Amino acid sequence: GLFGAIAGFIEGGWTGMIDGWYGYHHQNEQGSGYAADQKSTQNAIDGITSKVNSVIEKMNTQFTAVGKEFNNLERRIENLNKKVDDGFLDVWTYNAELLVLLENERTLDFHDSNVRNLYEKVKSQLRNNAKEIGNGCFEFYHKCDDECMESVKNGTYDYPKYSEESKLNREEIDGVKLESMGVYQILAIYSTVASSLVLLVSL
Amino acid sequence: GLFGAIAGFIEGGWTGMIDGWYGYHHQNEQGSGYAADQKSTQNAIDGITSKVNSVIEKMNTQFTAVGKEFNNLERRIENLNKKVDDGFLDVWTYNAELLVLLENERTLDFHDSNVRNLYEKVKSQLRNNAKEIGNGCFEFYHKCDDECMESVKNGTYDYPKYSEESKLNREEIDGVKLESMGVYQILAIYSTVASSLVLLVSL
Amino acid sequence: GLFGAIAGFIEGGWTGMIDGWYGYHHQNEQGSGYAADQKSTQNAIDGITSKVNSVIEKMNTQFTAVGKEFNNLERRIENLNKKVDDGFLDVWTYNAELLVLLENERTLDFHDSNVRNLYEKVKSQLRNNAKEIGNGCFEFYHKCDDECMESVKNGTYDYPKYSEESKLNREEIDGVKLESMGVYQILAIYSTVASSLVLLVSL
Amino acid sequence: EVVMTQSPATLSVSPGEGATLSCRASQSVNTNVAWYQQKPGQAPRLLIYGASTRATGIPARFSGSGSGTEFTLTISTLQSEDFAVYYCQQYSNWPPITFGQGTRLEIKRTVAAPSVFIFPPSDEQLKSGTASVVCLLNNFYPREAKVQWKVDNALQSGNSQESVTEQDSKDSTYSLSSTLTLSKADYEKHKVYACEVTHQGLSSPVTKSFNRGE
Amino acid sequence: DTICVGYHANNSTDTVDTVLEKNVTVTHSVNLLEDSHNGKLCSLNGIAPLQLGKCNVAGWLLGNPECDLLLTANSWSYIIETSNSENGTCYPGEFIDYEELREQLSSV
Amino acid sequence: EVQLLESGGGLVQPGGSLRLSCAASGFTFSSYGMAWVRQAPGKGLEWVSFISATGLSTYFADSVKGRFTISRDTTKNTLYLQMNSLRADDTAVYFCARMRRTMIAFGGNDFWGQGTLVTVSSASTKGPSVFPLAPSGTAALGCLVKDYFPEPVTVSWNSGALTSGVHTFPAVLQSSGLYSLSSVVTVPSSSLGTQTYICNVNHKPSNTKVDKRVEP
Ligand SMILES: *[C@@H]1O[C@H](CO)[C@@H](O[C@@H]2O[C@H](CO)[C@@H](O[C@@H]3O[C@H](CO)[C@@H](O)[C@H](O[C@H]4O[C@H](CO)[C@@H](O)[C@H](O)[C@@H]4O)[C@@H]3O)[C@H](O)[C@H]2NC(C)=O)[C@H](O)[C@H]1NC(C)=O
Ligand SMILES: *[C@@H]1O[C@H](CO)[C@@H](O[C@@H]2O[C@H](CO)[C@@H](O[C@@H]3O[C@H](CO)[C@@H](O)[C@H](O)[C@@H]3O)[C@H](O)[C@H]2NC(C)=O)[C@H](O)[C@H]1NC(C)=O
Ligand SMILES: *[C@@H]1O[C@H](CO)[C@@H](O[C@@H]2O[C@H](CO)[C@@H](O[C@@H]3O[C@H](CO)[C@@H](O)[C@H](O)[C@@H]3O)[C@H](O)[C@H]2NC(C)=O)[C@H](O)[C@H]1NC(C)=O
Ligand SMILES: *[C@@H]1O[C@H](CO)[C@@H](O[C@@H]2O[C@H](CO)[C@@H](O[C@@H]3O[C@H](CO)[C@@H](O)[C@H](O)[C@@H]3O)[C@H](O)[C@H]2NC(C)=O)[C@H](O)[C@H]1NC(C)=O
Ligand SMILES: *[C@@H]1O[C@H](CO[C@@H]2O[C@@H](C)[C@@H](O)[C@@H](O)[C@@H]2O)[C@@H](O[C@@H]2O[C@H](CO)[C@@H](O)[C@H](O)[C@H]2NC(C)=O)[C@H](O)[C@H]1NC(C)=O
Ligand SMILES: *[C@@H]1O[C@H](CO)[C@@H](O[C@@H]2O[C@H](CO)[C@@H](O)[C@H](O)[C@H]2NC(C)=O)[C@H](O)[C@H]1NC(C)=O
Repeated sequence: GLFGAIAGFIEGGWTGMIDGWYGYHHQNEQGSGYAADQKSTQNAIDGITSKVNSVIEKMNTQFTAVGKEFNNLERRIENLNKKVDDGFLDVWTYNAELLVLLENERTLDFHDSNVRNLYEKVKSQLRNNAKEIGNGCFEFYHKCDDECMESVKNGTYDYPKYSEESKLNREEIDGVKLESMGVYQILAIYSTVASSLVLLVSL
Repeated sequence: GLFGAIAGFIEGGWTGMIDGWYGYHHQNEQGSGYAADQKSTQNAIDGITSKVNSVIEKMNTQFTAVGKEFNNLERRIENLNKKVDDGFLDVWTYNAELLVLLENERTLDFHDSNVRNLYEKVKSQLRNNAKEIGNGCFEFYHKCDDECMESVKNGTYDYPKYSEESKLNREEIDGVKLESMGVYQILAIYSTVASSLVLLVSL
Repeated sequence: GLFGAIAGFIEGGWTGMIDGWYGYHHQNEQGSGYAADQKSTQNAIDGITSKVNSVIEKMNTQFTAVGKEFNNLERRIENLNKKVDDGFLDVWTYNAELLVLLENERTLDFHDSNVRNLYEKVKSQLRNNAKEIGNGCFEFYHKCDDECMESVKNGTYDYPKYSEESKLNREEIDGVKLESMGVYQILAIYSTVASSLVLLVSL
Repeated sequence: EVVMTQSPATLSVSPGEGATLSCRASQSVNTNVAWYQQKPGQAPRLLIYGASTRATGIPARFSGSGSGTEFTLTISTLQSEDFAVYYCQQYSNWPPITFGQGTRLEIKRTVAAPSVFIFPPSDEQLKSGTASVVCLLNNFYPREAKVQWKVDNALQSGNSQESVTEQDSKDSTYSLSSTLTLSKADYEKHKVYACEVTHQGLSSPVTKSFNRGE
Repeated sequence: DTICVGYHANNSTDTVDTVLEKNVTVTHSVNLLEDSHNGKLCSLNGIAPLQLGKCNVAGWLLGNPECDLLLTANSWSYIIETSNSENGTCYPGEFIDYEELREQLSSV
Repeated sequence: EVQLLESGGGLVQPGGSLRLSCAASGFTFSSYGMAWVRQAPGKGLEWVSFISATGLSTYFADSVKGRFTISRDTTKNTLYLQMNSLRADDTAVYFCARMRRTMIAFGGNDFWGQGTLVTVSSASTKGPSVFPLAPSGTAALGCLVKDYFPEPVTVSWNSGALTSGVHTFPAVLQSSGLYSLSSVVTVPSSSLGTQTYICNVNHKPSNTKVDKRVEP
């Protein structure tokens, strides 16, 4: 089953990333990104390697097999021999092609699940101060440097260090401050006017 | 694996929808819905058609096979012949039944993944102005006509056309306006009262 | 495909839970939790039982088979007999090992899908008044007793009973009330001052 | 910080021909290079992005190539309007964003000799206290010329400025002015002043001189 | 500042067949099928084969006099007949149980 | 149709402050990042600053940190840049510009403004001075324009009836803080006797026309 990530809500892959299959792309105060994630791709490599080695070691090697001989009065046994050899040959080639054709969707859905889980982790440990925008990116209500980049990448974000300050910038963005505009609707008028009653009586 | 959509958080299917497997149901200012989504069901049809054609073309057709004859002194070869035929027959019927019994959950989980991905797309391009309610529906803080219905359906929603106006209606719903109630707690009292000190001195 | 729940965003299992595979853990006013969910584990038990019974009943039992005899002038038929028996033996042991090695990831991903769907249900019927915290827990802006615990567990939460009162406690937590602090920025100063103009004129 | 470098400094070309320019980097950007041209007194306009895909509304005689650290812009033909200033830009690693150094494009014609003149200061400049001498060159190709300023056959430094016109549409040759600006005392001190011109079209360095009071 | 999440891409053009699709371009792959072979006939574990040449096994065991060359051989790895191995029995007759003799021969 | 209009220029005393504004028309201003690039006179380009699409990310060049701020208004579709405590080396022509995409690798800038002139220097508005460049016995004659602080001037020759061999050199800043240029005319060598040549200099900031006839 297509889990939705590869060629889904995430666009196609990255040419510039080299040393892995799963990486990040940061844009802090002093650089750009393209750094790998050596945890999850290691488990991916180990799983696929165990997979291929198992598929190799299940198929047994065959020993010597030589075609036999018959005279003109043993045609029946020869036809039986040909039926045996062709039947076993058809069974083995059917098993091989069917094994490959199931294993391919198995490994492609495995990669798709890896992408989606690595995305859900990054979203789940950035539960408010992120502002997702589309196709797997985040935009960071607070300020972040390389230290908190690697703090995201090792999964140790220590979120309540930033939680109030991020909140401040979030209240800048939409807020109720545009509804407020700085003063009250017009009450400061009435209090200029409650000072005007003073002037009019104390003339 | 049951991905959760069919007979899950979404209730059962729709009788009135005709021309597809995946559709929408809109209720704009001038009509009701039941329109299909010809993109995703086309890929579904093509995938299942390639699947069935592959399963057909892997099985080879068999040529002529006629039962043979033996006298009373060749019982050994005849028992060998019967063992050969029954063994191949059992292997072929086992492979056929096992192939069908795996292919059925493959295609059912394929349909389940299609439902869940088509739901995640509609949610992801309606990231604020939607107000989901349950069993795969949305309720649209702004106003929408047939043009923005097809703008949802082609996946081109151009969200920042509506983003402030939707926000206005969202601030109507819960807001802080019910906490505000129109004036201040009682400060307008003190400013009536700061006008009352005027009256009492300037008597 | 690893759906992400078991040994993923949820930590390892619970020793103290006994009578099922899928349960809850509540901490209301008068107790702790560890109660099972007899709906979903029943479907899990029935599915796995049908699975194992199908795998049993597909394999046929074999009847009597006795090794045969040959003299020194029928070596050809004997070599054919040995090739037949070893070929069928290799095909059957290959099918058995491959069947088990696919069925194991099938059932493990089945359990993973069950965990993730049971989590999504509890989140989806607690759409605001929950405050998720991490590794599959919720923290309940309103007050709940054992009755609403079983109301969650049977899936009948009747949410709009609590919706305003929960909102009250949510406005306690972050709010705009800390920005408000109790009075206005300094306007009450001007209205003390608009009462001070009274004093200065009416001296 | 990826520092870019354009090459060459200035390209000369005859019309109906091609051109090629190289932009190099300090590290390896992948393909993320764009180019721009700019008419004098105008905003720059987009040409090519990613070194392969031409922008919308661009004629097909432009092309680009390159990867790694070196990139190349190529113009097939000309119609005497593309002579502008050219800029390469990376966008791989930023902030900050770094541009090239600017590369103009010249029209090539026959190497011609300047007409050289000199102008002594008017005496109302000495009434104001100004001493302004103008050494003037007109109608010369190429751009390079050498002016040596001599005070009784002795070189000065830091008292002469210069101004160069643009490329005329008729002859494609240039015009140069050099200005000596001094006080009264040095002009009334020495007598024989000269500007000596070493130009590629000239056979010899030509000396234009004048006396004090002429 | 942000952290976009993505995956590897490459320039490889090799295609893998699958159930729901034909010709899926993959980044890395591995072959599991052999096609290359020499045109040579070498020895099994360092023991040379026995080439009969133009001789049949019957003419070799009987000692067909035109099979005079391979008179001194005693050991091999396997026996090579050719498409011109027609020098068997010079005098006409019937070598009875030739096939069973070949089957007994193939384990010595 | 997409264009960018920009304003806020003018001569300002050093150490002062400016508020440049770039308005946009023809597209959705709330769906793209924006950037500022300056150009020194007679030099190449120089990127100044960047603001993201939602405005959550702001970036500045390293040489100009702490002296410049930037903001945007959605309803006005307007970009504002505040300059504080300027220096003499920041006289340039400024450009507001739009990114082409919204990724990190944005892929160039497709739309631009048209440049506002900002001069940061400490001087007063001064009218120029005109001096003749008289032929000794030669075939050329000119006029020198000196000591005017704001650009530009305009030098005509007998009310524009003389367009051959009339070279007007571009101006140059002198070290005292004023501008100077010259205009030269090539004549025949026997034309010194009869033909009349008058250069006319017009300075629009100080609003002064000077008429000057050149003669040996
Ligand atoms: C080892 O193998 C070789 C290869 O087969 C074999 O030599 C062949 O022997 C046969 C048998 O004699 C030859 O066949 C005949 O050759 C003669 C020439 O001598 C032809 O005239 C024959 O034509 C017909 O006429 C004959 C006279 O009536 C008949 O006797 C005959 O049956 C035909 O009807 C016929 O071609 C064959 O030519 C050779 N070939 C070669 C190229 O060697 C050799 O005999 C084998 N060794 C031993 C010891 O048997
Ligand atoms: C995962 O990433 C986090 C990011 O916070 C790592 O923690 C940081 O590790 C670095 C390692 O160099 C520490 O930097 C240096 O530490 C030394 C020793 O105190 C000090 O002399 C330096 O000045 C510098 O700080 C850093 O202190 C540390 N902590 C923080 C908050 O940045 C973490 O090690 C990574 N790995 C794991 C397994 O978590
Ligand atoms: C996907 O849906 C969008 C919905 O916005 C489609 O865009 C709209 O397409 C219709 C096609 O009829 C356009 O309607 C008509 O256009 C003509 C030509 O301008 C005009 O004369 C009519 O008055 C009417 O507007 C419509 O303009 C267009 N845009 C919008 C904003 O509605 C889109 O074509 C669909 N397909 C794809 C591949 O995106
Ligand atoms: C799923 O859980 C809900 C939880 O609300 C169950 O509803 C509650 O069921 C209990 C069963 O004992 C009811 O408790 C008792 O009802 C009797 C009869 O009215 C009364 O005499 C007692 O005082 C006590 O209330 C309870 O009323 C009922 N409702 C609520 C709101 O708690 C529900 O039955 C469970 N099962 C299903 C299939 O929904
Ligand atoms: C799948 O591909 C094979 C090989 O085709 C080549 O590689 C493909 C990725 C694509 O680039 C093709 O254009 C290439 O030719 C196809 O097999 C060939 O198909 C063509 C017609 O498409 C036919 O003329 C040939 O005889 C076939 N075989 C080869 C090896 O030449 C196959 O058809 C492709 N199938 C689909 C559905 O695309
Ligand atoms: C895909 O790109 C890679 C670059 O990583 C190409 O590999 C290069 O191939 C040439 C030709 O032999 C070598 O000289 C280089 O050393 C290789 N690069 C590296 C990093 O090893 C590869 O050839 C490209 N694919 C195709 C089909 O051309």
